[PDB]
Formats: sequence, structure tokens, C-alpha cells
Amino acid sequence: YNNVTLKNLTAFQLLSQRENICELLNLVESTERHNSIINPERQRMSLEEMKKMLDALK
Amino acid sequence: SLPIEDNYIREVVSKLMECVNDAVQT
Amino acid sequence: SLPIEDNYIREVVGSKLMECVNDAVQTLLQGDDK
Amino acid sequence: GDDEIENFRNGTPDKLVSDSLLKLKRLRKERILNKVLKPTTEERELYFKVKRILKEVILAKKVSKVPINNVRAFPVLQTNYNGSIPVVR
Amino acid sequence: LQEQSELMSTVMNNTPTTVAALAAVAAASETNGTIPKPRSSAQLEQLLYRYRAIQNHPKENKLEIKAIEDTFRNISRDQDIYETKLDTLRKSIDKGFQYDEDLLNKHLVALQLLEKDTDVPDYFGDPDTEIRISARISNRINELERLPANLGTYSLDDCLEFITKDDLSSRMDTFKIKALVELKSLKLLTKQKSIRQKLINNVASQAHHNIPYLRDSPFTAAAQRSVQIRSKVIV
Repeated sequence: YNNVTLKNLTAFQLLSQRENICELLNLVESTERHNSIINPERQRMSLEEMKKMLDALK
Repeated sequence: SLPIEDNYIREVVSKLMECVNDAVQT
Repeated sequence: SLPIEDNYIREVVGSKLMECVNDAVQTLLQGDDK
Repeated sequence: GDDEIENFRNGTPDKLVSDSLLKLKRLRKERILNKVLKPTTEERELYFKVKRILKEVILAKKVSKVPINNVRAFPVLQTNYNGSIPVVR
Repeated sequence: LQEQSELMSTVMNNTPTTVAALAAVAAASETNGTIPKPRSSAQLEQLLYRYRAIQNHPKENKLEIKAIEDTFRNISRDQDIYETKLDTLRKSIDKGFQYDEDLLNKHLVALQLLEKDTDVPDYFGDPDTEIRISARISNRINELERLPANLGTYSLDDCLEFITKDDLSSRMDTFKIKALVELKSLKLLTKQKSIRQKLINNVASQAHHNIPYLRDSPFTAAAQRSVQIRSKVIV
């Protein structure tokens, strides 16, 4: 798995190219890959860390 | 129990609408 | 091209979604209105 | 003997034949997948029991075709003989 | 120790009264593990007939006569039972069924293929399963290599040729050629395997200069272009 092949590159490009067309028709959900990376409680926890760094640096 | 000819043994022997309903809208 | 052991092989050992998507896209590339 | 064909002759004759040939095919798969060569005493006994039934309808019903397909040959032994010119050493 | 073959050996050696298998408990019962109810149509029954017909002369040295006669009683009883059941079975037939033709076809073809050990289609790696294939081919080789060499046909079309006492008909060898094409094709198997290896490992070994849709892809052309880069000359 350390190396890549022509089959691996072609499969990766075909998979990533069919995932992009299925968002126009909305026949795939992809809410998990969205919200596991947004994660708004993690976002406000990080903003609280930035606010605490503003408090500690002033 | 008589054998038969070889050339007689060789002689006897919802995914549609899921795109259309999304192609009519958008 | 001789089947020699083909009979013993047959003795011992007895998609649509993206094609519809491609038809949908080929219909999207006909009229400007979509 | 028969022991079952009397009971099943009162109705249709043909269901037991297919239900026995499927058992022959399954037992033949189970003999291929076991490295055994001689057939068992359970399907040999079950073989003739098939061949009896297909006989009796031909004895009784006289079905309208009973098709004929033969290779129109059969193997026979033929005479052999040595050559008559003697050997040279 | 195959007593049902020992009787055959004593019959085919033409000396069965001179030994008579030494019927005591030590010899006639050591091979039996009554007698085991012979399997063949008549090939193991005519031997019992001749064995009783030879053992009518001593009549007291052989104690095993009674179990053989009990099996004769069993055979006669089973035969009488079958004759009564065949008398009733021909009386138990319905007056009208009209058996279908295109299923009689399938039952005849299926029975014929299941007689002579060939695979029947339905219409109703891993060296475990590599040896189970390579042990069915040795079956067919050591079954074809026991046919007699003086094998010949007699078709139903020699009547149009009027063969005399010595005329040498021209369709006598339509089975012995066919019984050598199989026997020599099942020995030239690991020669066509070695030719198929040299075929596939020289057609698939290029795979990017003959096939058009592979030598026109971006990545294959880029790899073949990038392997040909000559090294940079310093100064």
C-alpha cells in the first residue's frame, strides 16, 4: 500500500470524479463527511482557546 | 441405456426514476 | 483453442446507477434551458 | 422390490423422478468433493428405482413420441494377427 | 479379504474342489468381516450356484452351506415380493395422465448423462480444490488405458457398401481414433499450459504499446515519457 499503480490512480480519479457529479443530482447524502470536519462544537471550543490566548496575552 | 448423439446433447442444452426525478427538477 | 480440461473445471466448480447518470447528463447536454 | 411406487403410481408419476435425479446430482457432487471413486450403495439402490419408473410408463402409457437418438454405431472387438515376415536380429 | 473374489479366483483357476476355502470358523468367517449378500446381477450369483453345485459331493466338511441357502431363500423371497409388487403396480396405473414430451426429453438426457459420470447442466489457486481436479484426470487416463486395442465400430451405414468375406470397410475406425484423441490430449496438457504461459507473458507483458486506450491515458504516457529522461550533464 506504500506504492501506487495505474489501477490505483485511475480508480482514485474515477471515484473522486463520480463523487462530484452525484452532488448536483443529490442522490448521495455526504452529511457525515461534512459535519465530521466542520464540527461546530469543536469550532467554538477552538474559538474559546483563541479567546483564552487573547486573555493570557493581554 | 443406449448413448445419445453429442450434437443432440449440445442441442437440448427502481434505479431508473431515482435519476429522472432529479433531472426534471434540476 | 482446445478445451481439454474444461469439463473437469465445470465439474468441480459449478453498474446501472452511473449508466443512468450518464443518460441523464446526455439529456442535460441537449437543451439550453436546463 | 418397489415399496413406494405402488403408492405414488396412484397420482402423478413424474415428481419422484425429478426429486430423485436432483438427489443423484447432489450425491455426485458429494462424491466428487470427497475423492471417492466407487459409487455408494445408497444411490445405486436409488438409480434402478429411477430406471424402473421410466420403463413402466413406456410399458403402460405409450407416450406419443419416446424420441429416438442414437449414435448409429457401437464398439465391437475385431480380429488381430501377427505379421508373417519373421523378425531380424 | 474379498471372499467374493476368492470364489471367482477358484472358479477361473478351474480348481475349486481341491481347496474349497477350508470352511471352518477360522477361515470362512475371517473373510466375511452369514455371507454378505452379493452385489452384482449374476456375476457373484452364478459363482454361488457353482459353489453349491461343487459342494454337493462332500456335504459335511463345509458348514457354511446353510447361510448360503438362507441367502437363496432371501433371494427367492425378495423375488416373489417383487413379482407380487409388479403385479399390483401394473394394476395401480391411472387410466389417463398424458405424460409431457419435452420433460421426457430432459429426463432421458439427464439419466443418460448421470449414468456415465459426466456433468449435467441444471435447466430444471486453493490447492485443496486443485488436487480434486487433478485426481479426476488420472481417473480418465487410467480408464481409457484399459480399453482393448482391437476396438472397432460397426455403423449402420456399412450395408450400402456390400462388404465381402475380405473387403476392409472404410468406417471401421471411427471410435479408436476418438479414443486416442482424448488419451493423448489428456497427456499434452502441461504442454499447452507452457505454450499459454509464453503467449500471455508476451501479450500482456507489453500491454501499453498495442492496446490503444491504455497508451493514450495521461498517466501511462507520462510514465513512459518520464522513464526516458537522460541524466543532466554537470558543466
